[PDB]
Amino acid sequence: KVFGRCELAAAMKRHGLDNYRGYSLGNWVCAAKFESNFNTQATNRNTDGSTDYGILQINSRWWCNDGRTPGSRNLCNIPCSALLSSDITASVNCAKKIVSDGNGMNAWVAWRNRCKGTDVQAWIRGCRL
Ligand code: PRO
Ligand SMILES: [Cl-]
Ligand SMILES: [Cl-]
Ligand SMILES: [Cl-]
Repeated sequence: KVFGRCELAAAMKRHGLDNYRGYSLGNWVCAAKFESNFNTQATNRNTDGSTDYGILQINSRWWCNDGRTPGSRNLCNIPCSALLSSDITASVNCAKKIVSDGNGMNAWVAWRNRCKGTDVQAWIRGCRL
């Protein structure tokens, strides 16, 4: 599913991401834009053989099981395919774990490089939230 901007903002808010670990909703929407272009089916192979899945490009080395990332963990206790669903619940639940891991949203390289310190409130402008 390719979410609309406000559509994703609303789903993220409903699932409790607005100000989760202190990060405003616009940060999460911005991260999703640059990680996946709001596409739940996005996948990207990493150099180490792991793969990133879903709207927030969650990695199989630590967070989900894809059956082809030797020595990996599955800290969110889910198949990586669950992160590609039109229902963002699994992605949100797992993202909450990631952002709590100590480095905040810096875990998302695209967020650090394209969102951090910018006017992220712009990402939810106009939305009926
Ligand atoms: O992420 C932000 O910018 C705001 C300020 C602290 C709580 N959320
Ligand atoms: Cl915001
Ligand atoms: Cl694996
Ligand atoms: Cl980047």
